Amino acid sequence: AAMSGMLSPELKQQIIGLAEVRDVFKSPKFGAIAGCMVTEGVVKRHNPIRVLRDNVVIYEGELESLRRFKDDVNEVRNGMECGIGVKNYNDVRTGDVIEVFEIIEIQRTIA
RNA sequence: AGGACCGAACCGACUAAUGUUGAAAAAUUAGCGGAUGACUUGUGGCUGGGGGUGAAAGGCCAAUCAAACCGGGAGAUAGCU
RNA sequence: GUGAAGAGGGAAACAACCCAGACCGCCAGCUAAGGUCCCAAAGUCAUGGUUAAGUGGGAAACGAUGUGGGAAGGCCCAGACAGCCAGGAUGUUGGCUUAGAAGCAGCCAUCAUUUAAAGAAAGCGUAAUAGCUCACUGGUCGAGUCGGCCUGCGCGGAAGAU
RNA sequence: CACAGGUGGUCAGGUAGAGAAUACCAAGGCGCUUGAGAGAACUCGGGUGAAGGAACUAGGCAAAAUGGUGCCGUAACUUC
RNA sequence: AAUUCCUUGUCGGGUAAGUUCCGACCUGCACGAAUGGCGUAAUGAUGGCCAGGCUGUCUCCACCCGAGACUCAGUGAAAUU
RNA sequence: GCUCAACGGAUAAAAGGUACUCCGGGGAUAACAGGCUGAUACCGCCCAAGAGUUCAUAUCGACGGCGGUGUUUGGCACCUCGAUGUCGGCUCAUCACAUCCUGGGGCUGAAGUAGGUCCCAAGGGUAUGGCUGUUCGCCAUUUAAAGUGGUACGCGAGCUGGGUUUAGAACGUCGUGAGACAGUUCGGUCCCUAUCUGCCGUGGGCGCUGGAGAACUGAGGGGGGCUGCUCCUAGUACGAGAGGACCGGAGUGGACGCAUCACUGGUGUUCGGGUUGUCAUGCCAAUGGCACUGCCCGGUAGCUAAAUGCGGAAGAGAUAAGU
RNA sequence: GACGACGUUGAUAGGCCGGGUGUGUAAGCGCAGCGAUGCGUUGAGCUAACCGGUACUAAUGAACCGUGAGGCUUAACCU
RNA sequence: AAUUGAAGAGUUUGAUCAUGGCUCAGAUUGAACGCUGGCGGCAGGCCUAACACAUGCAAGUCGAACGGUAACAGGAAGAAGCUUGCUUCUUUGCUGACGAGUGGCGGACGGGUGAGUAAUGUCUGGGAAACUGCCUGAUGGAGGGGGAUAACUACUGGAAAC
RNA sequence: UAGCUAGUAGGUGGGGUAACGGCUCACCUAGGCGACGAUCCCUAGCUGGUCUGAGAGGAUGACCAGCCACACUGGAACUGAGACACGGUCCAGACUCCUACGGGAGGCAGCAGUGGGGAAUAUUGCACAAUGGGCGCAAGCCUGAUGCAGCCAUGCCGCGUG
RNA sequence: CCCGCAGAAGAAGCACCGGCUAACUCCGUGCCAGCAGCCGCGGUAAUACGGAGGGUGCAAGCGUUAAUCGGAAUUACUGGGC
RNA sequence: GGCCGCAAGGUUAAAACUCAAAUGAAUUGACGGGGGCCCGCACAAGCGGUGGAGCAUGUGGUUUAAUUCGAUGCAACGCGA
RNA sequence: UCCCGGGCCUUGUACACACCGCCCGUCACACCAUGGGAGUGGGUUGCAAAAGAAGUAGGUAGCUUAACCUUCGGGAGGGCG
RNA sequence: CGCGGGGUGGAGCAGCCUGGUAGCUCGUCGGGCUCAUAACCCGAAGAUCGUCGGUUCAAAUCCGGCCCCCGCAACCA
RNA sequence: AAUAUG
Repeated sequence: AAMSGMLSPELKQQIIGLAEVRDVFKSPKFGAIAGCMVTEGVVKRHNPIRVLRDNVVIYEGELESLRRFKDDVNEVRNGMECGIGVKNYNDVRTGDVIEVFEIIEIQRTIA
């Protein structure tokens, strides 16, 4: 039992939401704000994201600020206009899609 | 000695309940603050409306005030009900 | 086009839907839409069929020997289809990047003998032999049998709060 | 309004008490202009309470509790 | 932080358990030196947090004493329609 | 001779705040809520590559599809702006079943115990705290289980006013400023005596066919329907072992409901006693008034819980899913 | 309102008599002490609504409302 | 005849002399560890946990204080299996002794420990206000009576202790 | 650590101890101790000696012997000449054992020995033959005091390994 | 304690050797691996490491470590400075 | 930590740890943008050049299959050659 | 007199791998011990209260009691509480 | 359509209303100073003066367009 | 006032 607990396995990396960004905006703090439109799922704040262009991943990271208008809501559903920005991401281009995914741990047993 | 301390009258009105066509168009009950001071109160006077006064809230100026009341312009105007 | 500015009849109720434009009066008749078992005025009318779900009387993808009708086809008294009595093999335990494989998640072709017929292949599935059953085939029984197409009406899918 | 409100000054008894507090009384003035019964709900204003003692709640709100004189004693901190 | 959006930041103390609180870090969205900065004894019907005591605030409400309600007699409203 | 560009040109010549506000109107037009719709959401299903040591469908499920429910996030502005008080809590519920537990059953990659998933089932039950105004959520510790929803995101002519759209003030930020923020921070009046409908109770009138007093048959309607742990069977079945039953029977609890005061207690200002201050009955003694019953100590009945008795069932009939 | 008991051929209520329960050694008097105070008399006095008895007082004889043989038709019995 | 004995070196600087610290040669220990290891004598041997303990033993002894037979060692008496010289088994405290009990004296010595205690302590040097078993010296009493008790019997409370 | 002391300092009277005394009370007086270190804090048994040193000193207090204190922790009394009692009594605390669950029993800082500490220190031995105690007239009994042996090179000293 | 029996038979290790400090060369390693009390050795001739030969000290003991004094006239009264 | 002070600070006064020296003075030599004295195309006073121009030669650099190796401030660069 | 190189004497010095020397501190990196540090968690101990086993000492109505006194009925004294 | 100030060499300027070979700084590449480097000193490279039309003897400087940068603007998930 | 530094 002591051994089984020791294990730390998370077996799920399922996407929480997938969104495409369009019409980039400029921000002083993060350097960029990429306007987005969520096509599927729900976008969340602290959940990690995977930025990819043409099926290959241009950049990776975890969201710092999710803001729509001046509301700055922590959650955005699908087919609702949304806004996004992140630190350490220099180049925003249209046509790419950002994939957000939640992280969960399955847990482990000994045998 | 003291805009000192506790505490009646006196002045002030923080909390709670009652009252909410009430007894009262802001009070009663049980608590509470100051209470020799920037204190309080009588009587009379002065400051008059785009003006007054204001330890300043746009409060107060006769049960009212982001401009009193009364009369007149006046049957203002109202593309509105 | 109707209402708005049109009442009336029907659609249970329901301006705008259907039928139809109210001059007034009558205790007449024939009709429109819509109906004809009763509530509620008129067929429990007549004739040929469908459904058995209360479908009708809300709801799809999709599923199913529900049932009605129709045009063709495969197999079959040299014995079909479904039962029952049997056989179920040899190259071959098949070479094999193989610990072990002798059919199987693996390997590859998928060829080749004996035979009425039996696949280097169908499986619940072993420590490996297997134990067992099936495709295929013999005997028994003796007349229909198998499942695609077109189409009527039904079935499940079908769970909401007074 | 015959209104639980407001309204300046003067007079200041006995006992207990520091006291014009407060209680009980003297002098004096009052029982407040609807009463009678019933003794349920429930509300208003009060008293008491087993055990637990803030678990209530936005919040110790409200209640409860502390409550006087003399002596002893009295911390952090300080502009002493 | 009366200032901090993300946010209940992260760390430590308190609690069985603390989005508040107390003490730090500093990534100060958006403190900053008389539109004053940071301390500060005393003081406050001041804001937030904690302990003791204390108790019908509560678990969970019971009884009792008054004034209404209730009945009878007299007088006799109201908003509304 | 006019970018009178707002271009059929109101002046030659004009920008703002109002939460200190005010007037006239509007559901012609927003916010709360209803309604329509169902994209979105939630839920169920169709195809099944693949995962599952083999094996699609024990349990999951790519790539895509088709519905349901009216339930979140939205759309529209149809009801109400000569007024429908908005978040939550408290109190009080009621219904739906896509069932959290208990009851029944299939499959299981179901040994047993304990689970997974799906069907049938709404009778009953379905936690108290810490922090935050919060619902929610996180955390602590319980419980057989701490269901998911409707009901104007139930419920203010019932309560709360902490959140949040007033009037004070301040910080941060924005503007030159008045001020502003869907950014915080402190403080900040919750009216209404019930005609009708409804319900909880309790009466009067009349009828039921001559009138009257009793006892009933029971159409119909309501209440109740919860469950742990322990022991025996049995340390038996099962299982390598650890561990550990079904079926059936016997005890004792938690919550809830009804009754009751006999006990154990509370109350007990109508009973007795102690005692502070004062006045009075001439005074002493002994009593009485008043001061929250003056303050206290005990306590008769009655009422009542924390107190002690009992209940939920068994059995019968027809069935759901299943066999 | 109703509902239950009883109204003199009477225990309905109040009182009364006894008992219980409650409080817990009254008042008076005597004794001891200077006095407060104690002690004996004495578990005394007093005691609501409770328990068991008792007509002592009050529930008097009457009126009021309510009636006087109870429809028609048919069937089965009976003169 | 008897507390008759005194060592230095290395290192600061390019080198030198002072000042000055550090380091080493000596002896010693209630020692340990590392490696090795023949015998003997004497002495030493939980310095930390004053941390806690199994088991045996570490204080008993007097019959010459006293009532006593509970043990086995005799002697005595009796009854028997018999070998004619003995054993065997019940009586008797007659005795060598002695369980338990009353009494006397010792359990205040011996042994252990170094927790406390910076002075009711210790060491040293004085003092006066005391007692002191057993052991000694000195001068006299040891007269005469009474009422209890353990042990042991009769019961009874205990699981054991009592 | 510069101020510390109410029985505190002294007296009188009473009680108290075997004995002087604030030893312990009543009353009276305001003194007592302290810079020559009171009080408080930290550490520690002291001494003959041990070790070192030429000496003076320094460090040290095993074994041996004297004195003191302590006996699981805390507190108190009894018996007795002597104990405010190591293996005695009671009470309380912690701990362990026995139990019929009502209640009892136990204290290695004695000798051996074990757990545990730590770098590390011992045989659950033999004998009362001796020496010194206890009791007794004595025999004699008891004596983990003592005398001996075992163990380890721990130290000192002698000898061998030619 | 004494007598007899058999036979060199049964019995020597440890530190250290750069100076202090008695006692040296070679080989290997090459600021590597290690030594060390102090000052210091080793980066390709190491008497300083490791091994070997030789040697010195000491002996059932030998070293290291810890402990106290001495040296330390460096708490100095004896017996020092400013 | 105590005392003193309005403050700044004073006063009394450690330990852990770390280094193997620190310091004093003196000597020789070097150096000084220390002083004196003194010499040399060292400067001054002159004359003619280099650095530019074209070429030669040596070097570095670059490049290359090799551009052999060595010389590098004066004291290497028509150097060894 | 000035620049460069050199000699002699004298002077200063923290240079003696000899001024191309030596050498200070912030800051950045790593390690070590230590101070302050909201408080937490122990030891020991002062002061002011609570508590009162066992035992001893005092005071005792009650219960009980072989030795001694007696008028034989009980005392004196003891113990238990 | 909407304000400011500027365009010169690699970068930033001066030369402007005062119209005749465009000079002044940092960089660039050399040289000098030093034992050497930093620093400093002597020097050379380096241009349609934004781009055009106007205008003039010759316009860098003269006007207006095209155009660009900055300024505040005004935007600012 | 001419210069660090190595």
